[PDB]
Amino acid sequence: LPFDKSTVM
Amino acid sequence: GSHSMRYFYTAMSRPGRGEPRFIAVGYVDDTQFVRFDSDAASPRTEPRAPWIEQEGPEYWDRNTQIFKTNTQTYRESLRNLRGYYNQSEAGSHIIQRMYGCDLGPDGRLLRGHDQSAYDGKDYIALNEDLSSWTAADTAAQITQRKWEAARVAEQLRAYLEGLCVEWLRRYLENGKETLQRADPPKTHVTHHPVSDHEATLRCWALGFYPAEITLTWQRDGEDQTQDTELVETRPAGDRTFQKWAAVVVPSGEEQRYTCHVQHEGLPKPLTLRWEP
Amino acid sequence: MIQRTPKIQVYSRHPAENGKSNFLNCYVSGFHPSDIEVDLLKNGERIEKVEHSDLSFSKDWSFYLLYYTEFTPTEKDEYACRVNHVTLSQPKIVKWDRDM
Repeated sequence: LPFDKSTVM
Repeated sequence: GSHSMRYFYTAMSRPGRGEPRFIAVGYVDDTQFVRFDSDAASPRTEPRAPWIEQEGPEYWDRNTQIFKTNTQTYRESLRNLRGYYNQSEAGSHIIQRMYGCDLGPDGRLLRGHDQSAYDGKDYIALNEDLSSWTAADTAAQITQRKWEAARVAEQLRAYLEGLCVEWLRRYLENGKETLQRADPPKTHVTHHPVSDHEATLRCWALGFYPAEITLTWQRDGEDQTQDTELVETRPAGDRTFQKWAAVVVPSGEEQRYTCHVQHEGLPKPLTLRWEP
Repeated sequence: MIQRTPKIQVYSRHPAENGKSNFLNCYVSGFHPSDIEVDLLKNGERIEKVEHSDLSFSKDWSFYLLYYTEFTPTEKDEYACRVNHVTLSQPKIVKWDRDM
């Protein structure tokens, strides 16, 4: 299962 | 007995050719099990291994929602990194990310990973402590400050020590017949005359899983590292891998050469010679 | 920009036996950026139904892809892989050798 938090660079 | 799970993300801009493409692939060791491609006719997370098919609709929807959000986030990140490097709006650029967890033969978390690259160069990486970052330059330092404010390292540590290991263990159980089965290499030595006084001895290893293997040639018991032509391990297309190691030997001197094979699927390591 | 040329290997899934159905593989790896053109050739002509793996990459960030098709090797038929990448001036053709 992938990591659920998307954080802009 | 050691196992790992990894996700590989590639976000690629293509100015004048639409929005950046986002592809995500998931692996358990050398077995791919999921894919997501923002360029697909109808973008959704798709199964790529039979043991993942048993996962319910909520699993597939959860994956799709994460990757759809990632597609949008990575498009903003590409715009930001273009800015950080004072790059023109003309060039195509790539952000890559690889993360996941490693388990020991006891099933315990050995270590976590989370690394990012820009145009194939290391950019930012989560340190082994799962608490701090290694920023490659002043551009990556901006990402680091953003990631600290969002508390990314703490969120990643919880994931790597928690859900990552939990899901990897679930996949290892559901796919135990393949994932926990090591297929030994089928080995042989071929002889190819190159001239009157020299011949090539090629040591083959076929049908093995996982990809990790050691193929070496020894002359009178000493390693021939500089003289050995070693091809990159290659996929057969049926889950298995192939590799060969070659040495150019003086004609007549073939029995002074031994090929050594080390692989997880083997009851004992192999020593092979050319059998005329 | 730092660009990496593809490594190319042309080979069969199973040991080659004339008249027996097999799979012809063209493995492209160690390249950067990811855009690549790959064709499998039969006597210099492009084979139509060629499938490929999903884009992935190695620990050094370089990309890799497997292109493959069902084929029946013979004594006379010549098989090859034609590859083009930003790093190449013209397409590179690597012939299939069953001893490789």
